Amino acid sequence: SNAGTLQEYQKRMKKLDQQYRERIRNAELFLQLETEQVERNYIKEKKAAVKEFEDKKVELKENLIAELEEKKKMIENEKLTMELTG
Amino acid sequence: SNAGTLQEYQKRMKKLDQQYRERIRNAELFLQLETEQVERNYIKEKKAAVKEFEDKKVELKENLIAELEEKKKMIENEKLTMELTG
Repeated sequence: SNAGTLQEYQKRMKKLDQQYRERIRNAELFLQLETEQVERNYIKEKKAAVKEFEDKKVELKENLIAELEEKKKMIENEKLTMELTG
Repeated sequence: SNAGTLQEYQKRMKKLDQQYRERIRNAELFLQLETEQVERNYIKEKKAAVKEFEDKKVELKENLIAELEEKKKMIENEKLTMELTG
């Protein structure tokens, strides 16, 4: 009489529960995948930091080599200027 | 003669190293803060899942109460129809 109505209700309650448990499960999985992405980003940033360090060190050394050659020339010009101006 | 140039260079090399170490340190800290945010998001989602479950269960039960009252009325109408149509 009400048997079918009560039956539908219990079916639907069980589905709500299934959906709740699946939503919680998906949250747990999403947490793990998000955490992995955060870890990847960390690895990427450290690689970028090492590359920056290495690139800047190259630039500093190449600039030093050029500066030592330049100071040589300036020194020569100063010798000339001193010869010219007694 | 080159002493000051070499001095500046060593100063700058030390600063590059300081900046590299700080960049790595900041990455480690950022990892921890990002990880905490991922954890907050997980907690938030589970709360939202519990609320959804509870809200849907209320709705299902309130609908059942209304449906049982409605079936009552339909049943009465069917009794009348049967009396009228022999």
